[PDB]
Amino acid sequence: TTFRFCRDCNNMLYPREDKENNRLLFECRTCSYVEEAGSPLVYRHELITNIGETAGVVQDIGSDPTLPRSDRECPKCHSRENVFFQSQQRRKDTSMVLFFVCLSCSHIFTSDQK
Amino acid sequence: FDMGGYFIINGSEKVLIAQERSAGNIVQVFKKAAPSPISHVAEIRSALEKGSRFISTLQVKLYGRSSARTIKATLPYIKQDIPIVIIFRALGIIPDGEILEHICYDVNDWQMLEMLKPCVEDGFVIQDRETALDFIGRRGTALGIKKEKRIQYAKDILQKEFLPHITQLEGFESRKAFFLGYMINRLLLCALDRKDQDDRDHFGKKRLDLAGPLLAQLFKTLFKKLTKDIFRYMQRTVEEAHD
Amino acid sequence: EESLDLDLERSNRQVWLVRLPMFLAEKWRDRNNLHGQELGKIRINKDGSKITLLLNENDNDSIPHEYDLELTKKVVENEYVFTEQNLKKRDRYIPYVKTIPKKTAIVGTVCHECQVMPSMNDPNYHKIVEQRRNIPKKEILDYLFKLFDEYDYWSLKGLKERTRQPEAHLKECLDKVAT
Amino acid sequence: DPNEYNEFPLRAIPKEDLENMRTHLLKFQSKKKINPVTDFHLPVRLHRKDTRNLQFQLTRAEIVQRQKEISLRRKTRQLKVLDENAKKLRFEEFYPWVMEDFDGYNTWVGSYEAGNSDSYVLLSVEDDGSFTMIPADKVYKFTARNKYATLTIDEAEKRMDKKSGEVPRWLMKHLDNIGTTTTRYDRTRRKLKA
Amino acid sequence: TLSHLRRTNTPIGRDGKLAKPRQLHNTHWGLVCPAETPEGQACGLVKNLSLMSCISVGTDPMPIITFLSEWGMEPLEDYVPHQSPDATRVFVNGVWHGVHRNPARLMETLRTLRRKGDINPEVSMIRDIREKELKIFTDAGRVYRPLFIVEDDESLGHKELKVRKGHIAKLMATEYQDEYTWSSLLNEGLVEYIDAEEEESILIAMQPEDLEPAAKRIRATTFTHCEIHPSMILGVAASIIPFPDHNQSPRNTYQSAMGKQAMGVFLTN
Amino acid sequence: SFNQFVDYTLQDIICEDSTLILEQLAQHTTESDNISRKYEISFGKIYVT
Ligand SMILES: [Zn+2]
Ligand SMILES: [Zn+2]
Repeated sequence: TTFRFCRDCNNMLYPREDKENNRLLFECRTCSYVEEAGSPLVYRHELITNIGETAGVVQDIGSDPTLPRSDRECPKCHSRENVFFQSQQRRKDTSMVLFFVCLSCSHIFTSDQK
Repeated sequence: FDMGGYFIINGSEKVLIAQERSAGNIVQVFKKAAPSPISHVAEIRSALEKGSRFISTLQVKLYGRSSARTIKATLPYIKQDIPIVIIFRALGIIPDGEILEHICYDVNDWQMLEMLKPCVEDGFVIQDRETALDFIGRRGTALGIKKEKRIQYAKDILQKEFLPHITQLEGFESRKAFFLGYMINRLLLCALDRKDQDDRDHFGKKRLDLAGPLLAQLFKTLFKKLTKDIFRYMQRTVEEAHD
Repeated sequence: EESLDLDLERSNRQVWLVRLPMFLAEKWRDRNNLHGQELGKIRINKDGSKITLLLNENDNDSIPHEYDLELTKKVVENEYVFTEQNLKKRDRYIPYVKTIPKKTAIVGTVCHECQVMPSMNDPNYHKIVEQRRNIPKKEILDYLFKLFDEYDYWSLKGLKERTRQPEAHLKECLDKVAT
Repeated sequence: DPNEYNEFPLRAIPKEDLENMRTHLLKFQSKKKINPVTDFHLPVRLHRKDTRNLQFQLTRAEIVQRQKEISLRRKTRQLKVLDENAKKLRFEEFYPWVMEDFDGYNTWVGSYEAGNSDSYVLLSVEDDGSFTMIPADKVYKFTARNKYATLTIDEAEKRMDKKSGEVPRWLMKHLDNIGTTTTRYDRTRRKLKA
Repeated sequence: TLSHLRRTNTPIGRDGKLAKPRQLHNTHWGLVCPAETPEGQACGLVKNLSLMSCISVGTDPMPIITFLSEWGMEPLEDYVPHQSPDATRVFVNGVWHGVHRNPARLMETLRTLRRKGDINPEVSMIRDIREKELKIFTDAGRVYRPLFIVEDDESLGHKELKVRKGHIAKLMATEYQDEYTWSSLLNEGLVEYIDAEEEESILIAMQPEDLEPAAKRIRATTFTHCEIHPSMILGVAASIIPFPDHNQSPRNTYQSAMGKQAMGVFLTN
Repeated sequence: SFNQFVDYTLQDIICEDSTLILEQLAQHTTESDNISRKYEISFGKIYVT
């Protein structure tokens, strides 16, 4: 789904079809470089998504003082310290699942058990 | 006990009150209502202490809700809502992936790239800066020694008037490109709902002015009235004398 | 006169690129200085990765003498520095657009970008931080006959200096012949 | 330090050399390494020209082939004040810098940078090992242009207008097969053949 | 009169909405009195500053940008997103000037150098580390209020505010002298101005001992600041309300409206 | 606010726009040449009482 660029000249590659050999050949519209396509997938709309609750993590989230602290442990390092905080996505239907990030194992883990 | 910062005009104690406004030169986004053809917008106010009031509004508008995924922008003195790949090429970023690197930051995410792919297809036709700058945006004044629109005139617009912060002199188009890319980034975050709608009613995004700025404004404007009267009677002294 | 093209022998030259703080950049852009005198010393490692500047005592210690080199860009491509001297002295082609091509010589390729930073442990260093924080009917009838012989539409204002006479006398004399 | 290094504390420019110099800095905007002494069909002329109809402007090889074949004021005004050095800079960069080969196969269009042209200084080694200090004046950035048979503003406006709900993906390929607005190298090759 | 000197007034229009700023917002804390509003068609239009509330008069930013240049950023001219995937953008009054690799050292350095007094303390700074951003504000128009600083670490142990009994004893001695000032406490860094914009990097304590050690009424461990006194969120006439917790809020509203219409004495001359 | 506006921003608002010149060389050809008659007016330091 990614947007490849011509290695000779960093420009947006477009799909165009072979006339007789029946293959998608990503030809550059700037220069004459051409490349066959790995998959017949071209375009993808994705009208439904549920993604974005997790990321935005820096390696020193716990360096900020404002995050609360708890005593549930990381289930890799067993250290009782932690940093917990809710979803990083905000829709009007995002969940009350929580995200728990530790400093010792430096790992993200949740509290869902379904 | 009369600690009081007032003024004494005509035998009357007289005080001025603070005025407020939104802070200028700071990013906001709005979510306009569904039935309009615009959905997500942005704004920058401006003031540079404060020659000819330096208003210079800006907006970037967004179309459809669907298949009308396009991003046009408006600038003075352009009456047409200009698509933005034209602006990137005109400011001097030709290769397409570098416009994409100006806009987004993590190449691994892709939702912005499908957001921008119809806009690149809008910008598929014009492949040169002065050809992009050749788009008219007439709005006055009359053409000088031109052909249709002077590229010198368009570059004079982009230097002198647009974005009256980071520079207005001659040579910082890459700072302009980065600033616009950050603006497009935050607009796309508001459109894709990873980040939320901003608030107008928060306090720190407002400012409070006082007697300093008020006397500054009125003193500047009456000083300009003064200076135009100084230029008056200098043409009138065709005859004597230097009074 | 001379060749209009560019020199190419000085192209093959590695160039190191330095940024500089402002007080330093003022003393190192002195044209009253810069005659060939040696003003600092350098110390690299065998593996590199730490280069310090040993500034000589020409500065008189208002600034430090201990400085470090911050090689931000160790490998540099396509960066070329040139020089310029003014010259010794469908198919419409314009060979003269009043372009003034010069005796220009490409004289170096940048290979290493670096920077001299004032080593904060120096006592003269951070002193600069408080500095930065602190800061005649018959004859004239023949004469006018010559004047219309000289030019047909002679000016009335130009008639004034050619006469330098009473103008009422001149006006009466002008009306008798022509305009 | 043990002398494992090329110690040469700086010599400097002759001051009498130092008048009439302008020593700028050049950069190309491409990931691949470019060396013009290896690439260009020399002779190479550096000129400061306008760029209006530069695609329609003739190449130097085409010029050489053509040469071989031929052989009341209202008494009141105001100059609102402006900095003389800024005006001189504006009139200097009224035309930008362009270098190209004699063939016109590769051409490069320059532009001006104002962000860091003051603080830079040059450590260029000499043949003996000397390090002359040349204080830089301005830095210029060059990009390639018309390497790929660029299009026309008019028919570009007709594609921009809503004549098609979507323009053809290989419309540029169809125009190139028609042969309209070909490359500068192709035009120079056709002119040399003719 | 001492009420009427500190007044503020916005324009809106004729009718307006209601979630729009006719009613109060949570951002208003420590700055404007939540009781002293006028009544009748303009309630929530005019509003009245806090007691220690102070306004920003601006300071020119070029020593700050040159300082920032000297302590190391990449100026944007050679930025590339691939080779700098995670560095922090730097803003000064909504202007891009830098992207810089190491944010924490730069932030603590700017905070220590404001405390030592080589920067005008009106300047404000925010580390929104969640978005890898940094802000610098130095214009005229901001509102700020004092705070008590806290160092987390302590040789005596847990966590403590820096000011001690000897400093306030010296303040008492200078007051009854009839050479410390508020500024002469500010210069060595014991209080610190914090604007209306910063507080989201800051945890606040209500009382000087609210959780600082580790029937009348009913009442974390990572504080950095405590208020001088919780009573001083009020305004001018709101001070005069005796026991202002011990009533209902619209009574405070009519009291602040009423107190402007009181006679008595106004001056002595 | 008052003390700040009295101390600064007034010399700034003068020196921002104090320049005004009308230099009349000849305003036509010759007049031989005439001289570049620099009618120059500008404001320097300001004063308060
Ligand atoms: Zn290509
Ligand atoms: Zn673990």
